[PDB]
Amino acid sequence: MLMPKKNRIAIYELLFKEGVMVAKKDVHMPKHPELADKNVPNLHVMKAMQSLKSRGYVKEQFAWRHFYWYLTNEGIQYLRDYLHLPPEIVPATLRRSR
Amino acid sequence: KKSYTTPKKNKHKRKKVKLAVLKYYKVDENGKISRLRRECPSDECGAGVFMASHFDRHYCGKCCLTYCFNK
Amino acid sequence: MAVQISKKRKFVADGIFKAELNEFLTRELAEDGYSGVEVRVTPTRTEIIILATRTQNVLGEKGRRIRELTAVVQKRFGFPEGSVELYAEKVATRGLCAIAQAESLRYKLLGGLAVRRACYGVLRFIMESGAKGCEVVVSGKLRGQRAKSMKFVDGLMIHSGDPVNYYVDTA
Amino acid sequence: QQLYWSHPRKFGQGSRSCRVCSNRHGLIRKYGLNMCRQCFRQYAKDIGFIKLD
Amino acid sequence: LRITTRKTPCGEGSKTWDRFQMRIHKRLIDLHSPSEIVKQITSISIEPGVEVEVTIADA
Amino acid sequence: RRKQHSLLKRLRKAKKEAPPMEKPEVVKTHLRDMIILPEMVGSMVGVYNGKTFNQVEIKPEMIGHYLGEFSITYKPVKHGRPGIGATHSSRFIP
Amino acid sequence: GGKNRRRGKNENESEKRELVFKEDGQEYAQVIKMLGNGRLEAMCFDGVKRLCHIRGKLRKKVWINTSDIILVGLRDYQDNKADVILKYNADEARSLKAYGELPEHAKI
RNA sequence: AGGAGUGGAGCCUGCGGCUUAAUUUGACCAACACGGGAAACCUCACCCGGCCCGGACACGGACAGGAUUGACAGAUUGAUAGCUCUUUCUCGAUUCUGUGGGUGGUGGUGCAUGGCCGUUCUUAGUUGGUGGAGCGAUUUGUCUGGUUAAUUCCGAUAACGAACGAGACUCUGGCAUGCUAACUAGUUACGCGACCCCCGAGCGGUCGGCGUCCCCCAACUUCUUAGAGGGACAAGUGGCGUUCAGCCACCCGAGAUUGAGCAAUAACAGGUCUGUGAUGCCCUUAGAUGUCGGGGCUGCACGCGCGCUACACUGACUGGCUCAGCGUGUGCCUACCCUACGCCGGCAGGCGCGGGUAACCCGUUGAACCCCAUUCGUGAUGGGGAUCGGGGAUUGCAAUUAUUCCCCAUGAACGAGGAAUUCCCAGUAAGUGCGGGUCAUAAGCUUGCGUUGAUUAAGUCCCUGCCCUUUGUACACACCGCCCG
RNA sequence: ACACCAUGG
Ligand SMILES: [Mg+2]
Ligand SMILES: [Mg+2]
Ligand SMILES: [Mg+2]
Ligand SMILES: [Mg+2]
Ligand SMILES: [Mg+2]
Ligand SMILES: [Mg+2]
Ligand SMILES: [Mg+2]
Ligand SMILES: [Mg+2]
Ligand SMILES: [Mg+2]
Ligand SMILES: [Mg+2]
Ligand SMILES: [Mg+2]
Ligand SMILES: [Mg+2]
Ligand SMILES: [Mg+2]
Ligand SMILES: [Mg+2]
Ligand SMILES: [Mg+2]
Ligand SMILES: [Mg+2]
Ligand SMILES: [Mg+2]
Ligand SMILES: [Mg+2]
Ligand SMILES: [Mg+2]
Ligand SMILES: [Mg+2]
Ligand SMILES: [Mg+2]
Ligand SMILES: [Mg+2]
Ligand SMILES: [Mg+2]
Ligand SMILES: [Mg+2]
Ligand SMILES: [Mg+2]
Ligand SMILES: [Mg+2]
Ligand SMILES: [Mg+2]
Ligand SMILES: [Mg+2]
Ligand SMILES: [Mg+2]
Ligand SMILES: [Mg+2]
Ligand SMILES: [Mg+2]
Ligand SMILES: [Mg+2]
Ligand SMILES: [Mg+2]
Ligand SMILES: [Mg+2]
Ligand SMILES: [Mg+2]
Ligand SMILES: [Mg+2]
Ligand SMILES: [Mg+2]
Ligand SMILES: [Mg+2]
Ligand SMILES: [Mg+2]
Ligand SMILES: [Mg+2]
Ligand SMILES: [Mg+2]
Ligand SMILES: [Mg+2]
Ligand SMILES: [Mg+2]
Ligand SMILES: [Mg+2]
Ligand SMILES: [Mg+2]
Ligand SMILES: [Mg+2]
Repeated sequence: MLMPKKNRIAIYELLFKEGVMVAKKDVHMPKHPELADKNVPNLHVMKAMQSLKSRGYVKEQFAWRHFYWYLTNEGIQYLRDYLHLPPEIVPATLRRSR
Repeated sequence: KKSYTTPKKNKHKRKKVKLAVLKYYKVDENGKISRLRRECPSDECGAGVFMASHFDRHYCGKCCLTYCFNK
Repeated sequence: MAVQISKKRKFVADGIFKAELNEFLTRELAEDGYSGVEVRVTPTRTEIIILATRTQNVLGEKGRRIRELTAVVQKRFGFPEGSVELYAEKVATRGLCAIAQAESLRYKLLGGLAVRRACYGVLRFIMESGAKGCEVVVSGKLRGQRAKSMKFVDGLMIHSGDPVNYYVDTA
Repeated sequence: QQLYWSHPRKFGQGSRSCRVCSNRHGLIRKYGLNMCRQCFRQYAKDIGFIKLD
Repeated sequence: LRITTRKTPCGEGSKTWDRFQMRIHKRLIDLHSPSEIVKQITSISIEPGVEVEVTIADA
Repeated sequence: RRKQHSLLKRLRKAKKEAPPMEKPEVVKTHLRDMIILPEMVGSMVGVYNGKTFNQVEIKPEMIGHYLGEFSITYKPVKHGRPGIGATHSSRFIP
Repeated sequence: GGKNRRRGKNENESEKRELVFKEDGQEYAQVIKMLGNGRLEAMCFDGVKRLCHIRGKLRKKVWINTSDIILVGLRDYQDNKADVILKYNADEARSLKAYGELPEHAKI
């Protein structure tokens, strides 16, 4: 399998809760840190975000061994579909910035 | 950095035999069930999973590296 | 931190942080006129005064980019949530920053433009703003399969001894 | 799938690699930089090292 | 802190070296007083990049 | 000796199936650093060279030595004729 | 050898030299004696002489010195002339003689 | 002119050749202890075997009596890789099949490139505006002369006015008994007290002598530390200078020349694609050029390079005595630091129990040469310490082709080195040890530090080269040119 | 107040 559905949903919900993801480029470390740390190897995080990026949905940067992934509007919509949320909820980022 | 050499054993995968699904339960009177193979009494396997029968071995599919019995 | 690191390692680790932060924000704010970082640590908070030429594009509509950036700057350096504070800022006299000029010249040379016209333009601009002289070198495969190089100089310049470490901005 | 996907890499050149370029082969361990000998001349300023000897 | 490296990326050339160094200055001042005034005045009048650490007692 | 014990097992169970007044065939292995123990004696072992397995019959005198010590990793050299760069004088072609 | 001229691209011949066999209208020969103007006499491995010429790709690049194995291309319409396509190392020359490629006629 | 040498010897190490399954590879003044390149595994690119996909995404097919994953045992296998076979359990829409297309690469190209760096080139060199001369390329400015470390100055002047390099500059070494001010540095005093000896007046205390013995809420900043200023300017005196620019000797002095960093215009087919998530094009892409087990980079007839230890009496051995400076130190994944003091063991080492995130603990850093006293005696000797046998510990998953370390034993060449040739001007050459880098273990290397500390010079253009003017040329890929029979 | 100094993928 590419990963368990349990693992996928755990990664997607975290990305949606915050709105931005980070992982070091390393396939060996046994657990991702952060709120995936009880469960998921960061190989799954990298491999998951790669698919998500190839479908729009995400912007990707990489600087000194560390990916930085932003969620774009299409990503907000797709994740709001895929997770069956109140069709207008976003705790990701909501405040007018002075 | 050069051309390979010919292999004579190439066979990527086992072909993963395909079976008709479920005959492990027997209805044996109208409304009566019989179980041909016990469910592995391993605490984490939920007793809804069927233990294997080999020619002289009982082996648990979900106890990945345990529950093999010699008869 | 059950026992603190020694002052040697402490200052090295501070410099490493300030280096990695700048090289990161070089890659995002490139097209937004980025011209360097400036950090400041106060009791129980850490402010980062980003410094670009166009704050309207760094902030973003309702300031979404700023929150995204603060989120990663925390998530990667493991700041306890609520300790990072990222501000924006506007460079005064944008024609004196070498970095802003190199980036703008690049995004002018990237959209399709002869080299000579772009370089003349940046020279003109960073001499009108007020500077005792400037210099621009562009090198590579210019017009053919054999490499070349083009110097455009104007005004003063110095190359040797200690006044090079101020009085000269390079990129 | 595999239970043989690593063997001890806990010392020597297999353990460690540069925090920038991810290379091995000629990195600076002093003061805990952990940085490739070429990569350090590149950021030798932003850290604060200045050449004046 | 001294760090000395070959100048060249590869192995070719006459064998020149760089000599990088960073300097660290450290001083102490001692006060005999209650805590509130000192933690107050300490908290004020520091604009630039300088490290200040104040402890409970040292005598 | 974590899972070097397979060498010890397979070396037995093969000195047992050996018909009397004969020899066992060849357990063959990559384990070049195995302490020869007084139980491994009499056996027939194939030790990896780097490409071949070379057979070694175990003698009692091999006791306490290492397995790899009986299967060399190269051909012994015997020299050809010096080539066109061999001496500081040798270099010239028109 | 030994000049000022480090100007031409360095040899780099250490990468993966193969082996090369005959074709239609190609055959191996040995060098009898060299002549001026660049062209040289030859002697193929069946009897023809084929007063042979160094192709433009080999000018002052691989030195066809006297008495060594060569590969020549014939001409579709002329036979007394040929052109050097390749020179063998003594390693390739023994390799071809053993492989049953060049005849057990001529020496190195 | 000299010093120490190198080339000769044994070994360590880098390069060629040879050999091999492979001995991976770049480089040939400005390559060869260089790639920070001290490779046991890893590294690793090479050789022999073996699992994996970590082949995004789109389109098509297949599919909930079901797409697909994992796996006990027996065989097979180096292997306890469900690797493949026999078997028959499990997993539940994430996958699989086919096509388009992506991805990685210590693959190729440094003669496609960026960046960096080396070198020409350690010297004094370089360039544009308005004006002058030439049909023009070009030229003067940028110079006959004196002076300078210097295209540094004075001057002369068809040129006037400017820019860069030089210089200025930044760090460091040398001087303050003047300032600022110190239980994380001290000293002097005594408040002390205590120990010890008479060692001297005295007796033994008192007078004194030794103290890294314990104190002070004593006094201060000479020693220590580190900040602000001060000091040196060819300034004074005497000669030589067209009396200019400057040179020479001398006085007062801590010092009348400390050592580095930084560096121009124009170039080179210099080095690097094997530092890079810098990178164009080409190649390979599931039978891999993207991972594990074993071997190799160490293979030895031979040619060369940087070096280490020696050939002894200006010495070797055994005791005894007494002196430093630059530094590093618990590691953020990663998982380890420097060590006091007690005890055990001949030695390497082992156990135990404290300090240190460091002017606080190792530490007053009891360093070697040197210094003082004993044995040997011109003999390949007790000089020298290669090669080889046997045994004992530590590091590590693993020490065989012996990682390193200790002990007994073995005891080779070498008696100041042919032709040639390297470096060097004062705290320098050389002798001598000590920290940093690499580092699980670990310098015959390199980068720094002190310690004992000379002989010879104050010059020249002879040799090898460099800068400026005049002159000659059939050369301009530029004398490593061109060219005649 | 003059020994010998050839050649160049
Ligand atoms: Mg200047
Ligand atoms: Mg200067
Ligand atoms: Mg010597
Ligand atoms: Mg050694
Ligand atoms: Mg070799
Ligand atoms: Mg070569
Ligand atoms: Mg030179
Ligand atoms: Mg390398
Ligand atoms: Mg290896
Ligand atoms: Mg690619
Ligand atoms: Mg790469
Ligand atoms: Mg080049
Ligand atoms: Mg280049
Ligand atoms: Mg004119
Ligand atoms: Mg005119
Ligand atoms: Mg001129
Ligand atoms: Mg002079
Ligand atoms: Mg002038
Ligand atoms: Mg000075
Ligand atoms: Mg001083
Ligand atoms: Mg004392
Ligand atoms: Mg001062
Ligand atoms: Mg005078
Ligand atoms: Mg005096
Ligand atoms: Mg000076
Ligand atoms: Mg220059
Ligand atoms: Mg490169
Ligand atoms: Mg490339
Ligand atoms: Mg790998
Ligand atoms: Mg391997
Ligand atoms: Mg080697
Ligand atoms: Mg060298
Ligand atoms: Mg080693
Ligand atoms: Mg040393
Ligand atoms: Mg160490
Ligand atoms: Mg060491
Ligand atoms: Mg080295
Ligand atoms: Mg001159
Ligand atoms: Mg002339
Ligand atoms: Mg002329
Ligand atoms: Mg011509
Ligand atoms: Mg020519
Ligand atoms: Mg000539
Ligand atoms: Mg000549
Ligand atoms: Mg001739
Ligand atoms: Mg001729």
